[PDB]
Amino acid sequence: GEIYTETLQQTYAWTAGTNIPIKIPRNNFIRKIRVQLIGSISNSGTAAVTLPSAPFPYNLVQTFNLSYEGSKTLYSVSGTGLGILMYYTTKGQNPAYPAPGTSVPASGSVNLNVMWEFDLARFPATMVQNIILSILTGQAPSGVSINASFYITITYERVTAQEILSEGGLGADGEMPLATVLPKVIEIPTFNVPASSAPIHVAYLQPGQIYKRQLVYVINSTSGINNTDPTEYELKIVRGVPTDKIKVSWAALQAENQAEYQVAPYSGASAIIDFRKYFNGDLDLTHAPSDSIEYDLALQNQDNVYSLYVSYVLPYYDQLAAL
Repeated sequence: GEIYTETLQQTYAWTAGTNIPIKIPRNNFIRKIRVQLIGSISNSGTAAVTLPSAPFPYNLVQTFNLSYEGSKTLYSVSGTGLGILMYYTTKGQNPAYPAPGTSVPASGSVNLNVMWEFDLARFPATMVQNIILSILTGQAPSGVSINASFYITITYERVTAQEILSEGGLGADGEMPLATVLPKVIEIPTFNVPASSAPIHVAYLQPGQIYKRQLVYVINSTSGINNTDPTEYELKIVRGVPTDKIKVSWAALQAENQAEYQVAPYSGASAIIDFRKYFNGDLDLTHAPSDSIEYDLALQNQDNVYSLYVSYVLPYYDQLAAL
């Protein structure tokens, strides 16, 4: 149907360590939600303050949680992970002011403008209840104060009953359209991954979803996300005859991202795995067994690993299989 965008009148002030539940209006089907943290950062001290390195300013939001009907989760990601995903998907153009390392003059301030977007495919919002975007804010960088608010912008699509019938109608339970694709973007951490020259097991991909791409970044206790500890990435099938599906160096992966996203790496410790580039289409594990596919890393130092999965699920997967 007709696609249009509008910005909610109600804004939400940024305060440290605060969980901000935002109700999303169900005016029509929703294709996406945009969040912009806009305002300023001030320094009332006597010396100029150098703002922190990456993942600032994205870590000014600790976590984003998008859910409906109380228990159904569309997104569960940190402000950092979603921000890095924005960096790549926007060819590094995503608004992220001020840049890491920016200086805030004594008795001065700098402009703040950070953006994040949630792709909801074409969510049948008019058919569900209580869509809530929860923003758990992060902490203020040392030596400064944050003076800003979150602006919410929604992209809708007016989907008529006629279009729905034309696209197969509703699914068996009559809850949503048959052709519904539900995003399932979840960030999963893995702490204390030991240094290794050969890739070691980080985690298994859970079945029940279709994997499109995986964003992986690593944190070093000294240099944070600005490190070059990862050297190799491996996606291996462990169930049955052990078989690697992906075995690449971090540099080669980042080179692939460069071509794909037309932008240099967010840092030496971040990379994206577009599964369709290694499988015929996306990695569909809807009915796959558990603990069958793992992703492994070779790290120069023992670090904490973060994996943000850009996946989706078909609520009526089976029915659609008919064709």
